[PDB]
Amino acid sequence: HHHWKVLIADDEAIIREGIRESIDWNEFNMEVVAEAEDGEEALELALRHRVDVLFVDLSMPIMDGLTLMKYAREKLPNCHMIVITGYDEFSYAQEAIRLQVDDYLLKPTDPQRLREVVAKVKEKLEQEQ
Repeated sequence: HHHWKVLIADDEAIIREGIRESIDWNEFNMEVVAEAEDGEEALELALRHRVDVLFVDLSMPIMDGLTLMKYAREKLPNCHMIVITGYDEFSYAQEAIRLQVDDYLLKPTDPQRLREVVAKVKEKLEQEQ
């Protein structure tokens, strides 16, 4: 049909570049249409592109990751959300459980773990179309 749109939101470029360049997003019928460095730009880019998949760092400047996911679950109610967390605030991901998160991503990440998360999301995405 058409590629599912992915947004990567993270306050460190080295993580956003690492995630985008780690997968053949095309193999999963996906494409990265946007990267964002703060939660405000991310919310705007998520609505601008009507993304289907959001990688979200729990910690973003200006507007933080949790606030972005509350907005994302409201304004893109079918979107699939993957939480990005460093080791030093893994605890905080529990606050996102109520927003229906598909998986949780420790950063930095290796490609086959990533491949696992992305293949899961593609499963759910196919389940509904």
